[PDB]
Amino acid sequence: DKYSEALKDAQEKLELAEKKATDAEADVASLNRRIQLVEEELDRAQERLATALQKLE
Amino acid sequence: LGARAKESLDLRAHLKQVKKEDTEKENREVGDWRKNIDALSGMEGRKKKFES
Repeated sequence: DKYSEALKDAQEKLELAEKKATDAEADVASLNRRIQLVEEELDRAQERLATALQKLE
Repeated sequence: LGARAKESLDLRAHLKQVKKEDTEKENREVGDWRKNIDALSGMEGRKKKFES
């Protein structure tokens, strides 16, 4: 009886932990894609800034 | 002498003026236009294509 109830509680805990893991993994993947985008964009800003400063000179 | 000088300088000024006419016609429409890279910050991170 005790092991059965403990199994139910442990298994429901597993389901919620797995669901949170899937949620947060998808969020992490989206955030990684977005920060890749922002990093490359910052790089773009840098080259264009360099071009502007040489042209001005 | 003045006639010789006038004739020479008049021919020179005639060629000079014909040369100016081309510049008078257009002066800026020969250069290309501006298309510098900038902004784009609002674009999304998960590109609709997998080159993301």
